[PDB]
Amino acid sequence: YSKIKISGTIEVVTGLHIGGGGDSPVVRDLQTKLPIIPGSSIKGKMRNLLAKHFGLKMKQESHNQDDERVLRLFGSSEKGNIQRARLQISDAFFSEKTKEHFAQNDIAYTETKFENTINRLTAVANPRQIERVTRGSEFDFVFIYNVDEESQVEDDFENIEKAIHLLENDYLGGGGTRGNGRIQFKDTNIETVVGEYDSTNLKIK
Amino acid sequence: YSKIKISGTIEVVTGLHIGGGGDSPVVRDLQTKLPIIPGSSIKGKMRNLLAKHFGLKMKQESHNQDDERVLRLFGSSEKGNIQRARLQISDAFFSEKTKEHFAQNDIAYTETKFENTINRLTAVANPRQIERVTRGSEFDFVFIYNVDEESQVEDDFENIEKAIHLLENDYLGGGGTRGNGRIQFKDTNIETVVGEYDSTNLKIK
Amino acid sequence: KEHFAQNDIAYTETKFENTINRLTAVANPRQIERVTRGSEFDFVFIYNVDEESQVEDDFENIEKAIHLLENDYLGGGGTRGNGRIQFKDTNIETVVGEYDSTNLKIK
Amino acid sequence: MTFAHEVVKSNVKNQVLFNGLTTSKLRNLMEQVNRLYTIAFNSNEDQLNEEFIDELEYLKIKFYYEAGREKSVDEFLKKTLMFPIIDRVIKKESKKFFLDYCKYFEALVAYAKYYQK
Amino acid sequence: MTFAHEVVKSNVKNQVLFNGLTTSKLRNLMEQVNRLYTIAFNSNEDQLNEEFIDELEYLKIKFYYEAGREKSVDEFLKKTLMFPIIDRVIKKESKKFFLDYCKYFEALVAYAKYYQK
Amino acid sequence: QDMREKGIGSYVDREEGVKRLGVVRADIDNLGATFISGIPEKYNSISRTATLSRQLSLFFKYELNHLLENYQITAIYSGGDDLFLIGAWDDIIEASIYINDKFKEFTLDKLTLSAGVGMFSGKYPVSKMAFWDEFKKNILEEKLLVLQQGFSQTDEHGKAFIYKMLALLRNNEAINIARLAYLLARSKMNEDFTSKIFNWAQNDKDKNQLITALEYYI
RNA sequence: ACGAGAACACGUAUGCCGAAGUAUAUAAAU
RNA sequence: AUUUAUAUACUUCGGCUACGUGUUC
Ligand SMILES: Nc1ncnc2c1ncn2[C@@H]1O[C@H](COP(=O)(O)OP(=O)(O)OP(=O)(O)O)[C@@H](O)[C@H]1O
Repeated sequence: YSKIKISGTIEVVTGLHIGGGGDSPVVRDLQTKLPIIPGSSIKGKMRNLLAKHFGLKMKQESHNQDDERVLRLFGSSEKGNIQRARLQISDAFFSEKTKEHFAQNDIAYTETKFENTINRLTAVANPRQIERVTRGSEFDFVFIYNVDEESQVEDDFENIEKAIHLLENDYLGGGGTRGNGRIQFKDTNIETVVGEYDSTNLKIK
Repeated sequence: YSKIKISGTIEVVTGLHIGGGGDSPVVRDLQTKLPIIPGSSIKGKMRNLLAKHFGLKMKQESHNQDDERVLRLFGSSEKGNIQRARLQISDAFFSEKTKEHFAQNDIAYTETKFENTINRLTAVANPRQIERVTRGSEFDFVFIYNVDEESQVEDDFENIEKAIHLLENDYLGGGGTRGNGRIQFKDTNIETVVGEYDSTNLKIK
Repeated sequence: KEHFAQNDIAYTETKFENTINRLTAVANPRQIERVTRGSEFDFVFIYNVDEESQVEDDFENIEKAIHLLENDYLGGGGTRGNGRIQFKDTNIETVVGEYDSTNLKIK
Repeated sequence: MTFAHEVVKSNVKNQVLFNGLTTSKLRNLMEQVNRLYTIAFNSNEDQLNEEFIDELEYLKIKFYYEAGREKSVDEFLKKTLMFPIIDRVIKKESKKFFLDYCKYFEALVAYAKYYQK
Repeated sequence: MTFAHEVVKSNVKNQVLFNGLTTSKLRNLMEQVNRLYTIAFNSNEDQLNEEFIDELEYLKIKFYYEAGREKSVDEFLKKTLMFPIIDRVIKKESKKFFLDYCKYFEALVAYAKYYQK
Repeated sequence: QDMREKGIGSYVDREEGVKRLGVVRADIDNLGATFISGIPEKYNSISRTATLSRQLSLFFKYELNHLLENYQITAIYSGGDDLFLIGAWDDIIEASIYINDKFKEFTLDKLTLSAGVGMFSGKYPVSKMAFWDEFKKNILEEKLLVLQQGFSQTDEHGKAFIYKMLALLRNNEAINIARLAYLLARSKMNEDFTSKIFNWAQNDKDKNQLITALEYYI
């Protein structure tokens, strides 16, 4: 029995707006008054994209069942052949190095870029202001992967690489189709934090 | 399943005043502090124009519900229906060649044209300072085309190229009726980023 | 308690969540209550040595258990990103009897 | 404290609002206070930053200048006593009281917004 | 720092402003400072550019020339001590202090604008 | 549709509110004297004591059966001076008030009822499940109806908005009151609803009644 | 030699969906 | 060489924790 830890940083290519508070603020840790990326959001988008990559049928659309590999990697425990999740996502916190950079260069942590709404036949505008983390900021995340079985490890990491690759060409947060919330992954590290399984041959881009 | 990347550059033919943050400045980043074209503006312009170019009834004009192909391409999902936007329109960034061009030509990043308000039969003037992105500026943009159904890629890219053309013959931003907001598209490249879909016979002007 | 009272910090947060219906893509909201990050809890373990020749093995096992727990979650939704904990300021003190408890460690 | 509500009711004269004051005359005003609202809500300690003191001074700058432009703005800024409360905030260096002033002005804005032609 | 406010109140004499100074006499002045305001607000580092040093010199040129034209301009530019503060800004090569001077002059302008005939 | 007796879940599975259970216990407070003291000095005959006892027995053994016919409640212990009804949370409260009024009619407002109702989750050991005018007129009739009409006319305001209302109201601080003023400014109700709610929150008795009513809503 | 003893309120799922910071009024008179 | 200095309208609208399940041998 062993566990594999995945570490890295998520850079916001453009404005990210998680904004679970609902004006229209962003989720903040109440210990440091900072915007965060909840892990469950990351894991849900990975789930959705990876499921859509593999078979996703009408009858599969009905029930939130999905391909055996996706269910195996993310766990269902809903009907009959239940599978305990092998992969645990953690939250992301606004890193310390970006603390230093935005302190030294006096850069705001959250823009308020206004938007509008031109409805038709009246053309009357309607204004709104939303908050989104500033460009270029980085967040630190950590993953933990369980090996309940020995042989499958390579395939699961292949699927993880595929999921990350798809997610890098998509959005987190909201308004993604409208420009917000693009990210890229960088500075990844894979290490066996507990156990006796090697991981030098395993890579996630 | 696959994704298709639409990349290129937008040059700016006359003044550009997005002014989303607003003497009345323009939208500007806060990591490097250069003006940007919010993807929301790109999407709003493209949607409104391509929608109006085909049919637009008063009942259609009522509540932002339009013909089936726009509602497919840009996504509505309110009328008890399943549809997500098939284009991911991102933000635009003032490219590096423009950086170096204006840095080594000692040309400002933005003009500041002054305006006036001549009142009728009163001839009293009301001043006005306004700011705009200079001519010749170029930004880089990316669109991501998700492929949901195999059989509609060709027609959707025909509609996308018509949208690009009609936008090229129209303005973008604010105060477009007074001569600022003209853009033009060039250097379009099409690549398949994830999957096994072919992107050879596909062109955009 | 002193730190949060000084800094005027609510004891417990409330995160908002959703869920996506497939073929429908209509989200039904969700409300969950979560203990604030960075709080500290006080814990005490009592061990009753009944066999002399087993204390080292037992404490090795309990260290292994702590090690796994540090790399796992407590409570609910652990795969969703909550419950990660950490252990600090651990001391080992014998309080009844005459067994030396200075060579035992728990990190 | 709702004394703002009382003054606004006392300011509906026979109708006009503050004798020619409109909510859009207040644009620069609430924009400045909200901008300061963000920069202060980011802060941690109640002991105010001293560029924050400079920013409050700049806010008082905007106040006199708006008063200089328009007579209705002058009447509004004088009777409802923005000016001593800003002075005492500058004298006190307290963040929570700064947000108290913020909700004060926002109360004025909202009540006036419902209290219009 | 509001000592500008104090001097402007001390300069309302029995009424006239700086003995014949008008805000429109200041046109070229605030135009130059605002132009420099833009070119500096574009910059990134606090270490000033050296054509920016040249531009500050040119600003001092405008100061000495405006003073030469009008006596009221001379009195204004001398008492409220534009001139040492420009000298120390030239000596210091600091951007943030340049914007501090900018807000200073704008404070003068706004307060005078509200303090008029 | 099924005549066979069903389990506790038949009442738990109601979708009109939280899937819980309601329980009511009642005793005549002035009963010891009633059987002992009776009608003083002129009608304390064995005959009249017998009549009094039988009339109480008939009330607590017939009328309840007819009264309960419009409630999703099941009669458990009835008789003597003890009344035990179990069912849906809303139906238990409504039946408790209605039976209280009906009893006040039968005793012509001479005997009163002392009762307590709690909420517990389904299939809890019923053993441990078991171990007036103001509430009707002010809470159930006035504030509850106001809140129901307002929440039915204005959408998007679910348990989250009401729970923020609760967080502001339970922590009785003026900062919560100002926050609630802003929240009602932001809310999209008729101005009458907002004004009434805020002014109720400003009074301690009215804030307690309001929180009770809105807790009943969910 | 305590109505005690074993026993993770636990497992699957997000703040999403659509919305253009718009629409008007010449840096002028001697 | 002599007066303005951004002006009035709108400052988020629509639509509001489901299931395995409570208890014992
Ligand atoms: N229908 C009836 N006829 C005659 N006696 C009755 C009848 N119902 C109840 N009683 C008697 O009246 C007595 C009342 O005592 P009990 O303690 O149960 O209620 P209580 O004294 O009224 O309690 P509390 O005053 O706390 O409400 C009981 O001992 C019971 O035997």
